[PDB]
Amino acid sequence: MAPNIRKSHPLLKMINNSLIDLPAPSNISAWWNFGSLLAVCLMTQILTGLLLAMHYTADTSLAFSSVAHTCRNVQYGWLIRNLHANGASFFFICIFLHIGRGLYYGSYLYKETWNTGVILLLTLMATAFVGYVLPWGQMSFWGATVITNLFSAIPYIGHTLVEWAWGGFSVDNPTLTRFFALHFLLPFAIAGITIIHLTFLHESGSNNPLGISSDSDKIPFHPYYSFKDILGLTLMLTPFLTLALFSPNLLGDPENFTPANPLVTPPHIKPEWYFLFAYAILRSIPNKLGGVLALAASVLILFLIPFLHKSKQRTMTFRPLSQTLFWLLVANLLILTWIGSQPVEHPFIIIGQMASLSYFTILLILFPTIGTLENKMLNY
Amino acid sequence: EEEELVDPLTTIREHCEQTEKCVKARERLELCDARVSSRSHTEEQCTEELFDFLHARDHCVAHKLFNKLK
Amino acid sequence: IHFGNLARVRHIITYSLSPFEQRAIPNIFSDALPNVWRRFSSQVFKVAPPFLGAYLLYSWGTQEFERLKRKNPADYENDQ
Amino acid sequence: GELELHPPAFPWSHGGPLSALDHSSVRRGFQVYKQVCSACHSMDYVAFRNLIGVTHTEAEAKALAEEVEVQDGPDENGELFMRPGKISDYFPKPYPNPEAARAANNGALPPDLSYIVNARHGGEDYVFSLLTGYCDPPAGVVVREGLHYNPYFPGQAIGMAPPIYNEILEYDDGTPATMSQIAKDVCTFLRWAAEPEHDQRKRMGLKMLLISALLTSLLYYMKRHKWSVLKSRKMAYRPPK
Amino acid sequence: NLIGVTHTEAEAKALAEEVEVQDGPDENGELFMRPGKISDYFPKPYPNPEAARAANNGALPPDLSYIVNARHGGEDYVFSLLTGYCDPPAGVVVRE
Amino acid sequence: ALLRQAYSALFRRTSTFALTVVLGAVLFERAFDQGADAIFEHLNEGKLWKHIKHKYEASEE
Amino acid sequence: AAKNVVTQFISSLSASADVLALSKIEIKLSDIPEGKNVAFKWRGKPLFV
Ligand code: HEC
Ligand code: HEM
Ligand code: HEM
Ligand SMILES: CO/C=C(/C(=O)OC)c1ccccc1COc1nc2ccc(C)cc2nc1C(F)(F)F
Ligand SMILES: CCCCCCCCO[C@@H]1O[C@H](CO)[C@@H](O)[C@H](O)[C@H]1O
Repeated sequence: MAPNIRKSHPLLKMINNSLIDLPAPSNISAWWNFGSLLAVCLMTQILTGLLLAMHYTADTSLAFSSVAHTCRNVQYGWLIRNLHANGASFFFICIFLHIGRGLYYGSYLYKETWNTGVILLLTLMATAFVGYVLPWGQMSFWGATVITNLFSAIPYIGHTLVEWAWGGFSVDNPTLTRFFALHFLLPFAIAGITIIHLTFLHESGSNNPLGISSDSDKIPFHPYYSFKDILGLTLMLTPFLTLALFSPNLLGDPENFTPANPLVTPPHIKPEWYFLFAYAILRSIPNKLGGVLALAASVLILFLIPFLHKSKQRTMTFRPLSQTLFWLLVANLLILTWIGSQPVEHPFIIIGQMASLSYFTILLILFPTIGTLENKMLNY
Repeated sequence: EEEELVDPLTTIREHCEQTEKCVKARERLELCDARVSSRSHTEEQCTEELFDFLHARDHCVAHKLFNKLK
Repeated sequence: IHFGNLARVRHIITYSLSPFEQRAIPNIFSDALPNVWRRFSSQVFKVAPPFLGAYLLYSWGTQEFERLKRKNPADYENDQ
Repeated sequence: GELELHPPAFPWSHGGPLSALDHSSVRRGFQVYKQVCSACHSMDYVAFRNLIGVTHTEAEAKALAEEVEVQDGPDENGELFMRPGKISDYFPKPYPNPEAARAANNGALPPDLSYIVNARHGGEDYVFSLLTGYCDPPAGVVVREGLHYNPYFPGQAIGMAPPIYNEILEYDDGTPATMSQIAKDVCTFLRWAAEPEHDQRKRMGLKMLLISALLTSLLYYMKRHKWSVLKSRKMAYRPPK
Repeated sequence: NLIGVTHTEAEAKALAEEVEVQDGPDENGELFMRPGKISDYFPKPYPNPEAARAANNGALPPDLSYIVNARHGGEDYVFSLLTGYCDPPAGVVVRE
Repeated sequence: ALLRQAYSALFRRTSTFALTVVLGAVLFERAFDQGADAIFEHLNEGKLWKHIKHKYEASEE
Repeated sequence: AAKNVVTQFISSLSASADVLALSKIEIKLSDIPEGKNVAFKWRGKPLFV
């Protein structure tokens, strides 16, 4: 047997070996706080989602009103609804920084942890996609219509997969009910895979800002990082709540306060902020199929980063050239975001094609190149 | 009145049209209107000019109007 | 079990004080802030540049787009 | 033809992050709606009971609801039938369905007003600017018969004839029923109908902030206190050199 | 549903045209009649149960879609009932 | 010396520490709520139903 | 913080405002003659007064 029941117990040993005695680098910065936030966020989305699902009705004649009934009649239903929709945003803000950090500090060298990370991203994106359709407003319907319609651009198997996915000839009730089911389901898969994510991670342990072995200076996750993570939570949570409670409709499209109508196409069909950059890249390539492929790759490109690392150093902490290139990339993304919210007209169309072009260029050409160049400047 | 009911909006609307911003905008409209009204063939319209005026007048009205409403 | 198999280390001494003997946030002005500035300074020129270059692009394109809405009086001169 | 005029920013009494809705203005707005808009505009999501404790008395609200006839049924013979209203009933619909609505408005469809301020960019500023912004079309612009010129409405030709003019009604609280006053009130009322939680939401936001400040502070100390052991730590390399 | 089971496609379309179905609304927002299509369901005898009872002495003839599975006995029960009407034994009085 | 007293009576034994947190919460709630509503309402004098309520509460018809 | 948030969510599960609206019924006794009985719908089922 073992003296303390935290080491021997098949369950308390688990809570312990991953949240209490777990060896963590003594110097990980606040950019290492997002993993826990992502987790907490996930548990939060699930809780508020269940609460909402208990008053929802997956039917085209009742969806829009069931949500209105929830906000108007359910005790604190409005608050739960606010937290859920805005929670999805927080979720993405957190996930984008999580990724950024990983790109900057070369965490992707932990390939399995990284590849499962990508799968989590995709699952989260599909989840928000189906979830967005549920209130059944105008943007819910046209977003669903426009996007799922891209698959018919695939060869042969296309025109089919679409009418199979819709369960009919157009986005209609059968599509709605199957979307509720998927939205209710995917989050659990996310939780599932998140477990796998943390398992692979624990093999190696966390990376750290200098990118050098932290074996000479490890510290117990608790109280160091439990306190640091809890603080990081409250710090983020304040703006989340502030924006949520004081400017509820800041992020939302007003076109969604109008019940879906198949006979009235909205003037400007655009996604929530977190999908804008991808929308921009989608529209950058005029040709239904090539635009689809460009969108696909805009995210699937993440599976390649691990292979385009040429530097002899792990992070960018000591690589000034890569740093600016990195911030160029970040700024490249605000631009695509902005473009994604603008109509398809000059000068936006060309600015858009450029930003897309630069996006893939920076990741596939410049980064690997500058890394090589940098090794020679260190005489390596 | 001796005792009549007036829309504080129309009052404030008048007082605002006296802004240098409005006067200047108002003038360019009257000019467009004039040349457009006096032509049998012309796609020109004074929307843009109307808008700049309305934009300046109404901007001014906003800062004053509610002060005189319950 | 990851504590004990980590690394081969020799001849390093470290000294630390209980948290109840020291100040939680010490030397705010003599040390804290000076470094905050140090850090800010060293990064500004790597970060700021591209963000600024984006603000411009944004600002231009936003205006250039509005300009194309205004009319060109040189299309209604031959209208008498 | 891609020109649009944007409404200004009026200083509503409920614009501050901590500023509630002026319930006297909301009460009046209701009258405007009840006595003017409701003749063409439905407000399917609000019920008479919703007025209770907000703008009206329970007695008042029950009366307002009895002023309306509601179709109930079936009965014993499977027949529909009329009955006086109850506070549990929702505001009455002007027409049976959109088709009938358009028929009575020249093919135009007056939208439900329940979520109007959140369904239009501009909110109450847009609705206010539109109600009080009717005027004559500039040179070169012709509005098709049946439509009216309004610069604030996209396309500028709106199917709604100016709904309000001075003294078109009288407030029983004795407020000068000038046109702008009326629009101001109905807009305040429209904000409430789109989001009844408005006030509670802000009262909470306030508490959320204080607790948020207090907690973030305390946790910052705690974090620093624990980390102090490492922050001040010193070390040396002492080889047997 | 009759097509390919008990009837022809032609036969089925006919059967459906022998019925008037209420569609609508139209331009003026009016309901209106129209001949039946094979996509229509078997017509209801009454608008609602209340009307049904009224026409059967307060009795309500149930929908027959799931009748055989909704009664212990199934087709044996329905058959035995249809062909089992008779006079009450001594001591038993059936209300009018 | 409250810090000293507080430490010996409240923060010493984990048992009294938790008991302190509870009564602390109980008292803090009651107080934080009143003060919060008081601030909120004061900031909105005459706009709430609470305020204009007298005009129709047994003072009409 | 916890106590309130938990309270708020737990409340979400109890009767909504619309359901509560049909909770009680107030009948006018000054409209019911002797002997004659009257039935009012109360909570879906009949109510005899
Ligand atoms: C029926 C004769 C009406 C009365 C009385 C009022 N409104 Fe109306 N409204 C009406 C129509 C037919 C339309 C259609 C406009 C179109 O061409 O689509 C409307 C529309 C509105 C709108 C804005 C519609 C939009 O922005 O797309 C609003 C906000 C609106 N009406 C408000 C409103 C108010 C507040 C009124 C009472 C003061 C009111 N309307 C009366 C017809 C009629
Ligand atoms: C459901 C979403 C996700 C959750 C719950 C999650 C959770 C975690 C957690 C808790 C950590 C450890 C602490 C930290 O460093 O932040 C972690 C680390 C990591 N995650 Fe994620 N993650 C998510 C998505 C992703 C994504 C999208 C990527 C990248 C495509 C990713 C890449 C990584 C990597 C590489 C690490 C290593 C960090 C390091 O030590 O350098 N994760 N993640
Ligand atoms: C990874 C977690 C999840 C994400 C990213 C997420 C995201 C979303 C999004 C973006 C919407 C639309 C919000 C809006 O109205 O604008 C939504 C709505 C909804 N979600 Fe989720 N959700 C998640 C988990 C869940 C879960 C677990 C459930 C069910 C148990 C759930 C139930 C619902 C319901 C009922 C709606 C419709 C009502 C509404 O629109 O608010 N969600 N979700
Ligand atoms: C049902 O549609 C939901 C949309 C949404 O924003 O969800 C939050 C939405 C609304 C309007 C227009 C487009 C969308 C969805 O857009 C996307 N949705 C995506 C969903 C999953 C993945 C992997 C990529 C996606 N890319 C996009 C892209 F923006 F690029 F078009
Ligand atoms: C960071 C966590 C902040 C939590 C703040 C909890 C404050 C919410 O408190 C809420 O205030 C409302 C208005 O008075 C009341 O009606 C609710 O019943 C009450 O729970």
